[PDB]
Amino acid sequence: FEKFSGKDPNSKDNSVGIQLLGIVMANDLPPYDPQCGIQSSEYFQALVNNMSFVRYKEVYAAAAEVLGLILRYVMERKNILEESLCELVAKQLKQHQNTMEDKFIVCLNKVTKSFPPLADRFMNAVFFLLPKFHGVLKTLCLEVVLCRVEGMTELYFQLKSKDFVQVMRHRDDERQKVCLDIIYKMMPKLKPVELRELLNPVVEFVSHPSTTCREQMYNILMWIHDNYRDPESETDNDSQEIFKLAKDVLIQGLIDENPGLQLIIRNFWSHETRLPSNTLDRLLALNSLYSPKIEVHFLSLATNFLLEMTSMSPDYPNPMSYRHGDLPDIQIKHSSLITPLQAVAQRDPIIAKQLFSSLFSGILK
Amino acid sequence: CSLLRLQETLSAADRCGAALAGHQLIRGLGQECVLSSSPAVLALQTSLVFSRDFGLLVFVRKSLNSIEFRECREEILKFLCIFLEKMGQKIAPYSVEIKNTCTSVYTKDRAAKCKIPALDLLIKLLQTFRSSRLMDEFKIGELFSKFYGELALKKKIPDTVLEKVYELLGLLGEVHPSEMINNAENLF
Amino acid sequence: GRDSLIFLVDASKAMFESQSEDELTPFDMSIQCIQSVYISKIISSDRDLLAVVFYGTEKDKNSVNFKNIYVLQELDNPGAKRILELDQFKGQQGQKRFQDMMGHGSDYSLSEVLWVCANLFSDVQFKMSHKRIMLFTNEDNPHGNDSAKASRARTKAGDLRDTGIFLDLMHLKKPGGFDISLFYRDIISVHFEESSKLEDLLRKVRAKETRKRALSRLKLKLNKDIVISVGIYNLVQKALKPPPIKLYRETNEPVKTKTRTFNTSTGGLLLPSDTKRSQIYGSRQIILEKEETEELKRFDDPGLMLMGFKPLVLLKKHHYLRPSLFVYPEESLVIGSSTLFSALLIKCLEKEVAALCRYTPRRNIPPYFVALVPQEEELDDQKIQVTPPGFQLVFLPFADDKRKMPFTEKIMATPEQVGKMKAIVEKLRFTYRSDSFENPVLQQHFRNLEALALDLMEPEQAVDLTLPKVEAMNKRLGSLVDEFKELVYPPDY
Repeated sequence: FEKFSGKDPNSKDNSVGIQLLGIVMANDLPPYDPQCGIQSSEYFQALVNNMSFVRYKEVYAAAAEVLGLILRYVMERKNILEESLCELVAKQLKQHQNTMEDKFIVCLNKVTKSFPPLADRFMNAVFFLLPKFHGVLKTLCLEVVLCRVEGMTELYFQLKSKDFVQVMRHRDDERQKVCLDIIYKMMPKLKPVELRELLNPVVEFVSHPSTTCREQMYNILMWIHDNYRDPESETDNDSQEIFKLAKDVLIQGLIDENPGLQLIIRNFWSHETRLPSNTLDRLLALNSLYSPKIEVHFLSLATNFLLEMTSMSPDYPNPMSYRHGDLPDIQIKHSSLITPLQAVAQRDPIIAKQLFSSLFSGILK
Repeated sequence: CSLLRLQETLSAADRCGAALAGHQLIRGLGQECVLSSSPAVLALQTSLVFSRDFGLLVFVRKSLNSIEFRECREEILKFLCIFLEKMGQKIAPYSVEIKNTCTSVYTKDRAAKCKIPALDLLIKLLQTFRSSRLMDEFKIGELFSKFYGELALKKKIPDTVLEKVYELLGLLGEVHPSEMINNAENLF
Repeated sequence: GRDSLIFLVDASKAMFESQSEDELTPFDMSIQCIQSVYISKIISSDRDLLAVVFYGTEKDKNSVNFKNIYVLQELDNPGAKRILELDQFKGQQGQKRFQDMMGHGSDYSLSEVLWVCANLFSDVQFKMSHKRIMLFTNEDNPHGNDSAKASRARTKAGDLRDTGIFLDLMHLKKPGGFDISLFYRDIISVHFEESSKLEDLLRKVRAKETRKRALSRLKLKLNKDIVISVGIYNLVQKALKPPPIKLYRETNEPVKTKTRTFNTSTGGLLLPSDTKRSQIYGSRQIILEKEETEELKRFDDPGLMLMGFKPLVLLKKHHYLRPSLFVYPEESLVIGSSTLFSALLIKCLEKEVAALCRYTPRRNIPPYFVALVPQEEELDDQKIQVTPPGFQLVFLPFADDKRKMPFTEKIMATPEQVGKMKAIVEKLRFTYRSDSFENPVLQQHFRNLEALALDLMEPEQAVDLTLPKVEAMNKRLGSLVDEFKELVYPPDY
């Protein structure tokens, strides 16, 4: 601290000290305390104001690393003196915000990355902040929106319909979109129709870019779909109008393309959930969601599914000169190998109809 | 298509005013234009994409007065002059069309010059200007050349855009036809 | 930078109603208030943006899609048929039609309204600073029924003030002008006074103009060896209008007229090359370059020099000419002239001495000798500043200043007069003020434009006295001017 502490306006000499101090402190509950209050309290202060010091960012992560962890720190030990010191760092903040627009807050925020778990001090600002920062144009949606939104987190959910309504379609623009992705953690939240109205963009803008979006997007389209689960329930008609409309999407998500894992967890979900543990009916209503497809190669899909299913592993357990030793291989050993050899082979091709004997056998038998 | 549909559609709804909406529009479809590219499919698929967004924006921002759309033609015109190099040729329809088009975009600066944008306007038109040029025209340019060489012949303007002050004065030189060349080298 | 200012009317129910009172609905009084500031920023012509919204009502205008609201307009510098567009709202026919046509009064909920208008602070796309809002209400009780609404007042309120966003309630006459003090804090949010009404607003802004401005920043080298940089400031310019703008006839639109030089003999052009900057006399025409002219200015550079120290009282008015506007010496950038400049003024004023300079205006000039009085620093308890600490930028007197003025004899008066004359003036004197002083006869035209602004019959046709009032002239003093008249003369005028 001493070494470092004492940096000042336009002092780049902080830069080392800070980078360290974070990295140092980054170790594990600085033992016997950091003495950041114990050798002297206002080591705090210096660090704080230092955070404020200038346009020059450097404090940020430093402070952040400090401050976010600082609470993550003070949990495992005496919590107190860390705490209000923040509140200082707030007033620091609240200034920075109010003093001038961009770099101030946005810093405060990427900072606030590690910060959160106490809130409105930033929030009800960032309330206007962020959207005004749609006013302030580009990467705020990132840096800002990001920050705020992981700020929102538990137990805000209410006006999201409003704060958030002020934007999202206000960008097509992209790599931020993690946010638009991320934002939805609401399992029992926005459940009435508002939510579906919010679902309107769901695959609207998720389509073309790196599907990295899709990943989590659909992934919670799961959570929520369970949250809609309508097994002869009727939480409402419109509820199921979602629940299906969801399903529209959902199985549109049964369509993997470049990532397999798409269809992987997509499927296994389909298994324990969208499916029973069954062959025969699963074959039946299998078809049910095939109708909406209007889209191809799916056949392979339904099949291969039931190829995994038709033997999970009742296959190899029930499998049916050295050339004289191939004699028994071509006399008696096992027929099981075929089973995947089939599917895998048969997964890739074009018109393969053996599917269809499986079908009719899967019924007419 | 999403290129084309999203462009003419969202850009079309934009005709009531767009602001960020259009621009990012122009951005994404424009910018994600080229980063998404393939021979055949995407190359000439664009060629029509570019083609008919030419036919679009000439109309669109031609109409559009200034407003948001000074900045919309930031987004575009930048994407334009940079999309010149996309096609060195197959330009001819868009050669001449963009010729008197961006001619009239000089004119759009002529409605309101300066501020921040209209700089960006004529400036982006300038690199729009030459890499465009294959020769391949005679008075389609030369006509333009004349009273461009008037429009810059004059007009106290910002320290910044002053490239245009000289911009075309030798670019008209690459236009070989004499008597305007006479005009300039007498004047210049 | 160009900021927010906000009109709002409260609604519970009876507010748009007159309380059955026989003058107006104080709602309407508010109406003309809105008129008054929005109009006001015609005159002041303020890049500040203005807000018109109501709530608490039957139907809605909003994007927040909730009961008991209306937007009226989004934040704006004004518009003529923005004015007119709002001009429907006077009159009982317009009271009602305004009401019902929009729907008038059902319910509301308070801090909901807070983030309503606040969320018109959402409306900011641009550079603003001042967050300033006004509620129009006589409401004595926001509600008694749900005190969770009250906790919501004391709750979001502090947020919105903490938002830097400030609404108060001017004393708009609920009876007594209000009778309520009690719980009221939440409802609301360089030495001056405050007022309860619009009239102050009305006239005060009738001529008013720009506020936040400091731009072109020069320097003063004190000696060759030591530094200050000098803030140029206009206490005013002798403020004038934004001047007549070119718009063509039926097209109504800006001409975008341009100008250059054709050849005025042959049909060709002309270029600054082709011409030059001349002086001509007698036989000889003499021609020298626009450059040659503009650099013949050159002596040093824009910037300033302590040229010395003079008795302040040395020159009062033997003289006067184009003012100091006020340069405040910058001290943030160059401080210690915090201290230096400080004790400078301290003791130079103490000396009754001043710092002469040679001021060199922007992109050079021929520079000129101009005194700088040290300007003292005047602040009261709440710090009225008449004398922002600084320098009087004191033009020196010169030949042209004295180029001519006559001298001849003078025949002189007698004390017989002054005995009366003094108190006569005591009747002619007034304690004057800083305020209500102008050349309105120019104001009257942005009245004449207030016309098209409202598109109405005759202007505000307001009142400042730049002209003397006869009842007082012939009143307080009387005709004793007669005594003076026949003192030494039977004039026949």
